[PDB]
Amino acid sequence: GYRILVTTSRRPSPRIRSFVKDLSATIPGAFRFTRGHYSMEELAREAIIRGADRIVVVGERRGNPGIIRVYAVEGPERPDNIVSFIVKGVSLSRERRWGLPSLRGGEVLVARPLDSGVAVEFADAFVIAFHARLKPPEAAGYVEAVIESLDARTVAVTFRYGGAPVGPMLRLGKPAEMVK
Repeated sequence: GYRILVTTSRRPSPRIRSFVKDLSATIPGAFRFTRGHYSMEELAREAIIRGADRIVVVGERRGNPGIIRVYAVEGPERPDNIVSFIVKGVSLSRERRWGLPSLRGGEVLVARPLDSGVAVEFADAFVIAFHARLKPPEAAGYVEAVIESLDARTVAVTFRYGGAPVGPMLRLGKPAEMVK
């Protein structure tokens, strides 16, 4: 499977849950999952059962989403952290006054860097983390993750679908080692 299980750190604050719902409704193949008391090893099992080979865990920073750690699911064992993003800030679709993509299943995510700066590295990270493609499909539908460099270690990410912005807008930063 190639779906993406999106969850939170344990006992998430309200905004973390809201963000996960917004993000999961925007990225093709992603779905929100309640963390409960599951260990990372247990999340791997729940991912397999649901045909997902990626686990995304949104951590907090004083009540706000503060980090996104992505894990690859290869077996029932504890999953490896393959990519991580620092969440500097986020605005939910509800706050940006726009909607969510009307998906039907089968759509793909395309990562598009707007400049040759650090946005290129983040685009590569999206390919690894969310199975995004750098090259758009010729006919199939797709959600576009537009990535712009704000500084040497930070980017702004805006998702687009059907010629319009959708989902949460993110400001992401590189951790010590984004792709390990």
